[PDB]
Amino acid sequence: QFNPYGDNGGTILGIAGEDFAVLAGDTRNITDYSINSRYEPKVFDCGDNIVMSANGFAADGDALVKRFKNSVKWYHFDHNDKKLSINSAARNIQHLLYGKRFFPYYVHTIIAGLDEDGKGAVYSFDPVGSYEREQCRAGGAAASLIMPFLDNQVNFKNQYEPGTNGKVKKPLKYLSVEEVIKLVRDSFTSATERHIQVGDGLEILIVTKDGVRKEFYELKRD
Amino acid sequence: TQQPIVTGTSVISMKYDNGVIIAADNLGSYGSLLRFNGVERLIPVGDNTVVGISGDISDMQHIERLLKDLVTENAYDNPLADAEEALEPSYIFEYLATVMYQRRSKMNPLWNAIIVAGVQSNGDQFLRYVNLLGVTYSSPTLATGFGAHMANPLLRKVVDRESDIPKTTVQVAEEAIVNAMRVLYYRDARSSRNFSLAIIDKNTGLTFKKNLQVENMKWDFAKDIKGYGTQKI
Amino acid sequence: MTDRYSFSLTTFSPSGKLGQIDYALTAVKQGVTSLGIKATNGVVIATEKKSSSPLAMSETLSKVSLLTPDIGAVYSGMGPDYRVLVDKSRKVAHTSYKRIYGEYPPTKLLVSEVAKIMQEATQSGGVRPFGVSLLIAGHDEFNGFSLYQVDPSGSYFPWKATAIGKGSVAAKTFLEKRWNDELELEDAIHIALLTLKESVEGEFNGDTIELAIIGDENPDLLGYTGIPTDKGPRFRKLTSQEINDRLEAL
Amino acid sequence: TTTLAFRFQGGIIVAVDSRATAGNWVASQTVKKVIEINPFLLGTMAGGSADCQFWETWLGSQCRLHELREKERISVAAASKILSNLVYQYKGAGLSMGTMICGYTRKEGPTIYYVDSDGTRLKGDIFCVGSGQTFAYGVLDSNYKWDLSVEDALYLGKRSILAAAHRDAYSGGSVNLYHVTEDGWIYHGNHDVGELFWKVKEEEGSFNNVIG
Amino acid sequence: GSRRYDSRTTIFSPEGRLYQVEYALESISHAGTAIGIMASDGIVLAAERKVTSTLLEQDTSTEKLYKLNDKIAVAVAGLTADAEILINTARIHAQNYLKTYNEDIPVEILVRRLSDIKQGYTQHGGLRPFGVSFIYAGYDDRYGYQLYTSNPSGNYTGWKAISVGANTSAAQTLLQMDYKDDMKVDDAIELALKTLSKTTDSSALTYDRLEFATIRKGANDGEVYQKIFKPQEIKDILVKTGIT
Amino acid sequence: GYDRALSIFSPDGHIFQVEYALEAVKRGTCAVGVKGKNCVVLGCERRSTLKLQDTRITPSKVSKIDSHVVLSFSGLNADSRILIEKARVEAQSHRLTLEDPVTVEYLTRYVAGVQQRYTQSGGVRPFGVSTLIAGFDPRDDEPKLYQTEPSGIYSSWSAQTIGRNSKTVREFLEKNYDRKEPPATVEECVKLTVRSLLEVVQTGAKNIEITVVKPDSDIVALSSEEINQYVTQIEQEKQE
Amino acid sequence: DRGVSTFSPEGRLFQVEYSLEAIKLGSTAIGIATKEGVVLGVEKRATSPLLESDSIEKIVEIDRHIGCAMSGLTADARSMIEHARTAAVTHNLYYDEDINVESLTQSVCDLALRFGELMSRPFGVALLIAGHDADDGYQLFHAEPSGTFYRYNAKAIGSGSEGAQAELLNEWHSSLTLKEAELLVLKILKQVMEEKLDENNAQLSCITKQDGFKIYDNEKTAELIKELKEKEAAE
Amino acid sequence: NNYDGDTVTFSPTGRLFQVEYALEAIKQGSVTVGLRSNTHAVLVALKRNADELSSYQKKIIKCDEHMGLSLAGLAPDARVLSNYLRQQCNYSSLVFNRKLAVERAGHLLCDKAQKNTQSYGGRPYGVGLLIIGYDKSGAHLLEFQPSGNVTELYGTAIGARSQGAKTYLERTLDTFIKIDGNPDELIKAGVEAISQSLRDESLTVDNLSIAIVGKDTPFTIYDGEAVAKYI
Ligand SMILES: *[B]([O])([O])[C]([C][C]([C])[C])[N]C(=O)[C]([C]C1=[C][C]=[C][C]=[C]1)[N]C(=O)C1=[C]N=[C][C]=N1
Ligand SMILES: [Mg+2]
Repeated sequence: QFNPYGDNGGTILGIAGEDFAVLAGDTRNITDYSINSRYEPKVFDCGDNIVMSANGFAADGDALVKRFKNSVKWYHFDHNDKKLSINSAARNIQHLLYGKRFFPYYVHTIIAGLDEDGKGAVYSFDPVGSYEREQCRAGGAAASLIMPFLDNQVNFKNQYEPGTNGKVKKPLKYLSVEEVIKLVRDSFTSATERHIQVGDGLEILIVTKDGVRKEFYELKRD
Repeated sequence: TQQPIVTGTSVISMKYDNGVIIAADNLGSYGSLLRFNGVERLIPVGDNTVVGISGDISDMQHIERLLKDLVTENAYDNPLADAEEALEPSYIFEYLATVMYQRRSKMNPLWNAIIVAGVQSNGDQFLRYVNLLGVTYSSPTLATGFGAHMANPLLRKVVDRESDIPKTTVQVAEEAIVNAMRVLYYRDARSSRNFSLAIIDKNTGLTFKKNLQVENMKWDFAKDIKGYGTQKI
Repeated sequence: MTDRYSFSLTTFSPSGKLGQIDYALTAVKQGVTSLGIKATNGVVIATEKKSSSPLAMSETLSKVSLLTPDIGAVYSGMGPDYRVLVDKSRKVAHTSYKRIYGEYPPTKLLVSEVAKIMQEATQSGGVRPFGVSLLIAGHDEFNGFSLYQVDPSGSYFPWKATAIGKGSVAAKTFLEKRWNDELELEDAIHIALLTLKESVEGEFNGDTIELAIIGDENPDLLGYTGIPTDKGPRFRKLTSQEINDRLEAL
Repeated sequence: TTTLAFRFQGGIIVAVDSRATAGNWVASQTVKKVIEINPFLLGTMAGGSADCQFWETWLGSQCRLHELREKERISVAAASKILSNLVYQYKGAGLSMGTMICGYTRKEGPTIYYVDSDGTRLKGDIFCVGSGQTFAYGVLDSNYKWDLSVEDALYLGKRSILAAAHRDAYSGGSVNLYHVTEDGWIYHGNHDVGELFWKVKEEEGSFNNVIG
Repeated sequence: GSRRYDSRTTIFSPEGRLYQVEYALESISHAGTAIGIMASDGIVLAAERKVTSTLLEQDTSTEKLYKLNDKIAVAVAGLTADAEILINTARIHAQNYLKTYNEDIPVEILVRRLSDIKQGYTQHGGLRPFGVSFIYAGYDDRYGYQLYTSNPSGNYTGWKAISVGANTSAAQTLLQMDYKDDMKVDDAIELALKTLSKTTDSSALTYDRLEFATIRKGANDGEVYQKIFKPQEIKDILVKTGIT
Repeated sequence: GYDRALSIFSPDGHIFQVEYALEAVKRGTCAVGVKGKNCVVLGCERRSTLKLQDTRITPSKVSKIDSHVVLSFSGLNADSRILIEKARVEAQSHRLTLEDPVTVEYLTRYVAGVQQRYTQSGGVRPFGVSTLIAGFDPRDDEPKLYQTEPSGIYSSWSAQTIGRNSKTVREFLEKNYDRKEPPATVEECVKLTVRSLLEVVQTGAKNIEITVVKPDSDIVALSSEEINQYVTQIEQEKQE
Repeated sequence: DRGVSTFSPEGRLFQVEYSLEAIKLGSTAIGIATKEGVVLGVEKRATSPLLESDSIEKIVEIDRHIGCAMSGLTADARSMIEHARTAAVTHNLYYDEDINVESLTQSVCDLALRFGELMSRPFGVALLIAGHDADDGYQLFHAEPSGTFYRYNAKAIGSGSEGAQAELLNEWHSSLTLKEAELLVLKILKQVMEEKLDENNAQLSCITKQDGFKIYDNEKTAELIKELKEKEAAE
Repeated sequence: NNYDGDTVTFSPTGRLFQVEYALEAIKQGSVTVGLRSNTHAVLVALKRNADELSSYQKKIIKCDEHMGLSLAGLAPDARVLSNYLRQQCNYSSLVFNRKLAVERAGHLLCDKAQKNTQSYGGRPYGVGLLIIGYDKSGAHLLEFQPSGNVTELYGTAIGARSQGAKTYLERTLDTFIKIDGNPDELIKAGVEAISQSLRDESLTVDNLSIAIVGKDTPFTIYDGEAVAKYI
């Protein structure tokens, strides 16, 4: 019997800062126990200061990103070159995904950018289109390894202030772009060590009011 | 949904400093029966692209006709069909990739794994993969089926990352490909000794080599091997 | 393309006339004379084989046609329109009756089906009415022998005897004097030949006259033996010789 | 999931949890399981996240179109039936929903409809829906009265979700409270279970089984 | 294109009349007269065949009176072929109703259905209307004995006594004069034949130029019998009433 | 299918087919609607050119669309059946989905919408019918009376008439109907409706039909004798 | 006869030009756009005194931020309004935002030329579409049955249009207040109307960013009419 | 005369009058100019207002990052045709990862317009288009007529009084073709060209509409104070 789905591995990570947002993802592409590519870009600039990644089955991932990029193009044509806000993009993606509710895009989608107040924004989707704005989200193969670390080191969960013994929580102070990139790199270094489908390279896209910047880092190739 | 009947095995390929090399054996298998011994699985498109195909041969022949038809269609009302508006490797690939994914989405796939090797207008090397699922990826070395498991490891020792491409000559690259084909003949039970090889260079163009054979094989050591353990005679 | 004539080409005029039906009847009037006579033990239908050229083989053109083993038809008017009606009539006898009830339709119901086809050409989009009047003779178990006329409008009437086409007015008067309710089939054939001679100009023989009967069952024409209940067709077309024999006793 | 809604003297109380799971994996603790269909209508969400989200924000579009066309607020009966008729068309296809449509109008008063992906549409006073519905039912049925204050009703709903959050492994995170009166719904805050449990335990004297 | 040849059968005149309906009614006015008379104990249907011949087989002939079911019959005035199309549709409608509700179709419901079909041909489709007017004679257990008429417009009305076809103006005046509410079937039979005898364009009214039918509760106990009169039976009733 | 554009604009900006449909309404028997303080009355003319009619079974001029709404009309009778049927279906469809019967305004808006659709659809001619739709909204004691016409426009009326000689009876209603004080009772409302028809009808015998609709699905049709008593009382006051 | 989509020798579609004549026979509708809002006003024109004038609905809400006035064969407008309302709500569903007034107008105008031998004829009604969005602020559009739409600072359509347009030419400036615009619509309506203008035979409405689209009460308009009379008698 | 009732009818001299009447609608439209060098291609369009309260009707539509057109005639027909071009440009990109050639875009418009001239029921398009673009063979300018005829040109003009601008370009041919690597000078030549078609009215800030595409210049439209530089 023909199986229309496959698993291309990989892992992605979105973090929303105070006036910035990052969307990271490893560059390894796989099937079963073989490496297809050590550098296959997974996070894409879609225009209008929005970055996107659809992790899971790469064919469905590429199809979805391609169709969203297309939706941005036609949004400009149909509405006098109006900038597609991140919240509007998110709702649009829900309809793209739910449109194939009974033959789903087998992907975990994450977009990142800035909201209309200039603050950092990350949105997260399931394969059939349910979505929610989030401060933090890891997706894909090693998501289970990364999310708990982010609950602890981004939202200061289960952390309290010394001397008070559980009475006073650690205050939720804001994180700089340099601080976030440190947490992203350590997340992927750790994920690479314990997950076989994570490695080769890490590509991070950073979104600010100035535009979209890229950073690349080597990961272990075993 | 179907099953593949007459099938072709590994297609292997890699980038080098001035272009790309691609190769595939000339066998059309019918299960374990090595039925057809003269099947060409590298199909050139113009003088700048070679499409290597593995998997179902009936579907390969269909794809071959689509590409032939693509050249005809591009020539229509196109005074620059042999110049600025000639078919690019990137155009040919994206077309195939579109078809492969559309067919899988109708639950009626073209049961193949395809590698499009070529050189672009600006001299850039093109090498990208697509299969029955519509999955696509690019890499300095690409291989299908058994080639993925056995050829890639050997070809990645020559070009391990992007920066190794300018350091790799056509002689070193071809040598690596020819060696990989020998290894696949040792170890793939659905391979043949006879194969075809294609080089697409940005300077010397398309060189298509037919009727190549695996040579310099090591078998002599077999004479010393006796029994499966304790047997001496 | 597409048939963009989805509207009626036959419409009521201020006077209440349906023009195309009237004009179709005019075409029937110009057509060669045909007639039908009903006897106690049979029915006869007859017409003239008006050959368009002496080089033409008039035997290949059949004006009198078998519809079922016990039903036959003849016409006056446009031959091609008749030919396609016979094709449709033969088919409808199977599709709307024989494939349902396992037997051939009775005369009146097959006539009803033909009439329906001719009515629809009078109301449907983008078509003209059929330019023929049919005379349908037939037999069935419960109704016995019968003879029907069918007009371009789709209207049909049962007749003891009648004529249509060129010299119908004179021929119907001739039949009124000769017809009675005690005629045997041979007597009806004799009267049919007498009536038809009046409307014919040139040669009058078996080769220029087409004549068929609905009479006794013909087991010799069945084609097989072994089933007692199947006794053969009541429709029989008279041969050129059989006509000439009765022209000597004329 | 644990979601509840109940009619009383002061209108309707709606209370939901916040957890979303994929197997044993906790996918989210911050899910909005209540949707604000308009200033007067609320919908709860249980079962498939996408199905509930998509079709309940769709419901808000249909309700808006109704009051544009009819120059009048849509009834809770009519709104709930639009959703139930829609999902009934998709019956068999595999939609997964358990929802309460909660509202207040002049002609109806406070009204709750349980709507279901099998096509079930039920009017009622009390409903609990989700994997932890049985736990919430225990607290509700023993403490429910018509003559509850808005303050006491709000607490009962909060406490009933807490009860389920504790016992049901697929419920938890936090509690979202809503209070529905004539003049629209009124949000009553997000309450983290990690803090609410220790607060309620201490103040109420309950959960003596657990050590704190 | 094709527009050039379109007669446009479904349009209003400047006066607000439907051309084709009006012309269809003109066609019907030349058809043989049909009369229906409703009594307390039954209904009569009488109709005149159009200029017949001595060679017409009358006993197997039917151009005027048709059976829709065991309880309902119709008299036709207009194109016979058009009428048979509608008659077969009506026969099916009656059977559909019987299959659905397991009860015989009420007369009015059948009449409304056929009338609605006629109406459709005047409003849409670009086809010519049916050049037919019906007299419906029927019985059901709600309203009892009922007479209706419908015409190409698709409009229908109920009657105590009514005529369609030729000379309706003269016929309706004669019926209006001699009709009474407490009338019986035997009296209605006589009235129908006397009316035709005076309005006919023929020299004399004979059995071979008539079709006749009665719907009576003159069936053994609480039930209804349809009687399509045979040629010999029409001849006898003509002698009985003193016309021949 | 037959796609021919029958309703089209003319150089002076008129759709003649729609206007000729109004002429068919002008030909139709007169229909009148009057709303009182707690009721609506629908009066209808019956042309006495047709006697020997069976009034038991003959299609009545006023039709119930639901138990709380009625519809009368002027124009082509056969056309009116199609609108009535559609309206009755929509009335049940509304109860099924909204769980509440139609408002008189909604039902009118639907019927008017159907009539409009037939003025710019290919292959069809407009309805030769104008309607008066009357009744009471569910759980509402305010009387409702609406009018529609072939073009598809509709509007609410304190009192209105349509059909032949409607110009005359509208003249009567415009001077006799006071908005500040409408017919307070059923009697007063019926009397004013009969009076208005008597300006046009001829004989007050079987030529006038009256249907009274009251709140909460209370609809009744008056008999010949009941109407005849109104006819008698009106003329006896007139002899002065 | 002749095609419905036929061109005249001058290069105009016969049917579109004829539908414009029908719009000239329609009741007057006026729109004025300001920086404080857009005002929409219409002549009701009841055919008889027995017709309850408050049932005449020639000003209509499309969304909270978009209103619409009509003139001509007003029955034709119902399907245009239905489409407009659906388009507005649908876009909010797909994009979680208000739709641009221009985009809404464009969507309505796409229906216009969908006629042939689709609907059998063009629409016999013109629309004044007024609204507000964040990108282009307060806007007023004139949507015709030709499929064309122009933006306007002020615009009059219907029987008294060219007389009203000439009056709007003189009176409009870029610093008009909302109150000044309200009176200006009432003034020009009163000028071109056959019958004497009052709160029962004329209707006002506006669209502001804060309160959205509002149809004015007959009591509220009556005061603005009284305010108008006094200020005209003031000189 | 008797042969202008529909598009499916030739006249006795072999003319299609409905097509010619559609051509007439273009001549009533406002003037627009197109011209190109080897590096850039420019559109200049005189926009038309209804009155002083009204806006000026937009004349230029973007089809892709590398292609767009200006219109003259029925604006809704230009919207239909530009929408078709947007889809065809987009199909080329999605399927073949290839920017649509300007010549091939012209061929597609020709064939779409032709079908409306040979079939019953339909009508010809009532608009003329000037398509500019930059593809793999450099800058291009096309002129589309609703008869179906598409023509590649160095420069041209369509609309009312377009003959004046067309003559100017015919004189300036050798000059403006050489304006390479200088967008502002190529626009100046276009603004000077369209000025030969003006009478009574002159180019104001909300009257003028300019568009440009080139080697390293995406198709961009200039309106309002962005064109005050060129007035
Ligand atoms: B609740 O537990 O039913 C919850 C409500 C939903 C609206 C968020 N549903 C889920 O958590 C479901 C799984 C499930 C668990 C128990 C019962 C029924 C269903 N999960 C999701 O819908 C889901 C999971 N991962 C990502 C997105 N959505
Ligand atoms: Mg690893």
